[PDB]
Amino acid sequence: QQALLKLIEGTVASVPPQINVDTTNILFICGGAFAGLEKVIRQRTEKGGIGFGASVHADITKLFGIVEPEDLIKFGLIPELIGRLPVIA
Amino acid sequence: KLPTPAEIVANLNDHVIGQEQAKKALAVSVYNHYKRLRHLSKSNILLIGPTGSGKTLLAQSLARKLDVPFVMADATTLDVEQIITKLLGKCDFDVEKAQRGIVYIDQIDKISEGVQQALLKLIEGTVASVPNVDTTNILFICGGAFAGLEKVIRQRTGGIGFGASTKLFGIVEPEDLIKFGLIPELIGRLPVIATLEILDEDALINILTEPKNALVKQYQALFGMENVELEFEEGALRSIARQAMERKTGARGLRSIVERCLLDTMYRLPDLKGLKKVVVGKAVIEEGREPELVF
Amino acid sequence: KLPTPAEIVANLNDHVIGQEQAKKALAVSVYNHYKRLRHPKAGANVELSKSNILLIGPTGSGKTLLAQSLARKLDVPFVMADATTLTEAGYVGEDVEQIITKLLGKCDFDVEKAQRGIVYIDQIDKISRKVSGEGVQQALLKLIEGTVASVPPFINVDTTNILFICGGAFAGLEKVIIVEPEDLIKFGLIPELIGRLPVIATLEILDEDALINILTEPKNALVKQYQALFGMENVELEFEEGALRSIARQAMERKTGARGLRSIVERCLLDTMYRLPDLKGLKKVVVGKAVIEEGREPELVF
Amino acid sequence: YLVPTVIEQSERAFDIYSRLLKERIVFLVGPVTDESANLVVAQLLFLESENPDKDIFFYINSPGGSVTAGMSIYDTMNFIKPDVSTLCLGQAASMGAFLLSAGEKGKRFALPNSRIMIHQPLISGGLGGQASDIEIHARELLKIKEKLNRLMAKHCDRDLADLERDTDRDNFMSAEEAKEYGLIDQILEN
Amino acid sequence: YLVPTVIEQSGERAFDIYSRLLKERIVFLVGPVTDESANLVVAQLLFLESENPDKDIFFYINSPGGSVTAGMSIYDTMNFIKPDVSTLCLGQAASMGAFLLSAGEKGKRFALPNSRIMIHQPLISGGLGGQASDIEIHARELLKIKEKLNRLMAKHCDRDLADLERDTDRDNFMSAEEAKEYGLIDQILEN
Ligand SMILES: Nc1ncnc2c1ncn2[C@@H]1O[C@H](COP(=O)(O)OP(=O)(O)O)[C@@H](O)[C@H]1O
Ligand SMILES: Nc1ncnc2c1ncn2[C@@H]1O[C@H](COP(=O)(O)OP(=O)(O)O)[C@@H](O)[C@H]1O
Repeated sequence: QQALLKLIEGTVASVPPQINVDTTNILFICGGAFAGLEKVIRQRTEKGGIGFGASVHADITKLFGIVEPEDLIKFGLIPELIGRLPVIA
Repeated sequence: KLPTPAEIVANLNDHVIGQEQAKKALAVSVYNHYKRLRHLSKSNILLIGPTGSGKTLLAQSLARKLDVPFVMADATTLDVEQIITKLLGKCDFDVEKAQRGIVYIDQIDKISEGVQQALLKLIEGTVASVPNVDTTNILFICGGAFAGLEKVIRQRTGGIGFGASTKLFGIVEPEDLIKFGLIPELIGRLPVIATLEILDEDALINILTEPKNALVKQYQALFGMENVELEFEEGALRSIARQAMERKTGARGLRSIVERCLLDTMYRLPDLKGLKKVVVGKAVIEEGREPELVF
Repeated sequence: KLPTPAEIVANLNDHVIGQEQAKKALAVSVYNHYKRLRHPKAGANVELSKSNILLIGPTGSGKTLLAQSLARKLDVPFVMADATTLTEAGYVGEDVEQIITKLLGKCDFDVEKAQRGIVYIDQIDKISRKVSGEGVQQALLKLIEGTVASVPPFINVDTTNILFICGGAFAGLEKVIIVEPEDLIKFGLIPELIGRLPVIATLEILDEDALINILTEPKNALVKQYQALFGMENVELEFEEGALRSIARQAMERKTGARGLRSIVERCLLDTMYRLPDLKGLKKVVVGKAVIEEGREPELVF
Repeated sequence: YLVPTVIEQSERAFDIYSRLLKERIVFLVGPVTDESANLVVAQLLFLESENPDKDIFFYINSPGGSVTAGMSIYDTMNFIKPDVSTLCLGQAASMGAFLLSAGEKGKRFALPNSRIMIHQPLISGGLGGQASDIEIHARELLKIKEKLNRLMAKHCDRDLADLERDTDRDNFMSAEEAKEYGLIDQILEN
Repeated sequence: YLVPTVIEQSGERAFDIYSRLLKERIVFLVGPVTDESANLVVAQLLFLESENPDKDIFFYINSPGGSVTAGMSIYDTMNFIKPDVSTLCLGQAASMGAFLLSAGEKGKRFALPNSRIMIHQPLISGGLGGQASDIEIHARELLKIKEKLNRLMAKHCDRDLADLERDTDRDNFMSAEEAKEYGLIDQILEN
């Protein structure tokens, strides 16, 4: 993750020949199955408890549909990488 | 010359909204640092406050005002000497400026021992060697979202049983930072403690429309790369200000929301023809509503 | 040559006001421990073993400051260890050999200086019997006395000649009790570690008068520091005796002690440092009793 | 009675009532006495400390009891910052109905088949001794009677004259009648 | 009764809810004042002084009265120990309960709005049987106690002894406001 930060933002890569490559204008699409993310989101958003009016309990589509950078930080990606991936689909 | 603390805050005001107490505390600590260098210990500063309160900008704005190079650092990316590599790059490796520059270290509250000791290696004057910089005279600005520090203080100052309990951050002592998990030795080099309050929903409108890099201006440019004008209703700016505040991200949450509310039109915008203006009403920020499309 | 114990104490006097009995114990032990190192090592000459110190005193009494003020006088490598970061060999945490790794790093791997340095180990009171407790004491036994540590940059470091100052806020020891091994054993230390720390030095708890002397007497005293900052602007900084008494009382009543003396001074002077360079014609700034105690502003004397 | 033990995952073993206190549920079961009232007060004070902002849920299944004991609960409920929601289980009679009506307006509940009964106080203490002593105790009882009707009328948004009529003799109400009267705000079903 | 258990965050420590409140310097006097209930209050007052001689102790009173000698053990302990003992009336403070309420540190005697405070001359401090000589002795001791209590009450309330002698003749019930005007308490809490 740390190694990628300079690649996700602009740097100059040095790679073998057939070369200095400016990475400023390269677009990155990252993704994965954040399997434990639904648990992180429920821990943050689902106010369950015991008694009358307590929420009682998964709707994984709804949970992923409300993912926020805070959840990805708790999941395990470094804030410096998350802050350079502003669009979450 | 060296601008006086009054002159330094006078221009910190042009970049940082609110946080008046943090600005004068910083204006004095920076003055003493650079007045000392024109001449017995030094004094670095710690910034305590919420996410989105402007800690980073305040550190950046200062470096610009003092005509010194600025490097961004993060306590949770620990290797520490590569911050000096960056600081040197900012001044074309002229160590005379790097050795008098400013280092901002974010997320100090998240390393609350090995990393803290590495940070102390640079803060206590040493010589970094990168592809030789004496760090003795570098001013360090550290900070973080010490949310649990509120509990450290509440533990000591109403009380359980007929009792109600930056009000408490204003009385942070080195002992509270130690109880929070920071090493006393690292704290001993950061004697000045300043606090930053969370911005309210009016301050976030100025974030949206006043700065040179304001979000509204950014997205007006995007629509302006076509023959289309983009305009935001006051209500739209108020509802987005609250939405960002309600995530407790302050200024940070504004970007995600502007992108969210406009994307449903930005993907149509290249096909729409005859369009002259797109107006973002508060309805667009709040619901699955289309902006006014003026043809 | 060496400084005599009297010269070591004189240096300690310029940094620590108070704790006289420990100053003697530390000054004599170091003087002897660096006379042992300088003793010829040949033939029938008796081999001189070392005397380590267990430094017992309240939190904030100056244990570390004595250890550092002392090391700076000898020009020896010096590190501070925290006994609560340590763990048993097979567990996550720091090894006792990380103490040597630090001591060696401080001298750029020059083992001829690391092996003659001083180590202060804090928080001994926190590794008592009542992987994180007794296991750490047992691991330290063979580090305090002679062993050859395998130290990565592997470097073979003989710790026989390292002087260890170990200490902690043994508050439960006043209750158990003039400390004797019987009290330390009941506290929760193992006899094997107690017997390796033959010299016990003790520190007094700071009172209000000590706090006042801390404000004004030491070489790096707070009042002197700020007088220099005001001196940069050609302005004299004066404290009334009531102000110093008020600072000390606040630091005491707020239960922070010496650690909080900087906070109080910085707060009361902030509204003058902010204006000071613009207040031309100003000659003196007076911090009175009311300025420290009440919601009052410093007096500007033109 | 044997109070079951339950395990909280975090493990911590609780008796089931301490486990429910962890969820901010305080029970008032059976007669209101100095001892049972002081436990409610201790729990209310404790919960305010744990979180001054979160609601406290005060479950009431009580035939009544001492007025002074009930008033220690009542004043604690009103004093502490967090709203105290009240729920009637089985019955809330006499001071139990008073404490039910004393819950935060909008958060007073009853279960569908619960029984709520309001009435003027009985003896707050015996009336023996001399006619002078009996006069004093009769006057104190009348002051309490007026105080309870006045506070009830405030809780229910009714006139003092209405509570004086309606508390003359034991006035039994269904949850629906208590809702219409103004003792509770809602009736729970699911 | 089952006394709930609560967890204190520090590691964790499990307390019964009254031991948890004692940790906050809250001492309860609930129900009749007896040798046993009075000695627990004394033990708690002594303990809290040792923990911190300077911090206030909060003495919550919900009591109909009880033994005078038992109440006096509390009273003398309250006055002896260095920390101020603040007193609060919950539900009621009657007889020795009202005495101990008024005995709190001046300026720190509280009552809740609907609490009931009752002051009166003592009843039997012990039976009066035996011979007329024994009855004379016990009658004299009861009168000395009566005078002592009125004198200490008058001191607490900043009133004349003559006022307390009138007002304690028969059970004198007071609202929190009347107790404040009388001088038994200093303030009435609301929120
Ligand atoms: N008090 C403030 N005044 C002006 N801008 C602010 C303030 N707080 C946050 N911002 C804005 O937040 C944006 C992102 O900066 P960021 O690094 O997230 O700040 P922070 O250090 O609060 O996280 C910047 O464009 C900055 O203008
Ligand atoms: N006698 C003294 N003279 C000057 N400063 C002191 C003295 N005693 C304590 N201090 C201050 O206390 C701070 C912490 O000292 P230290 O000895 O490390 O406390 P502890 O031993 O409890 O960790 C130091 O920064 C020092 O300035």
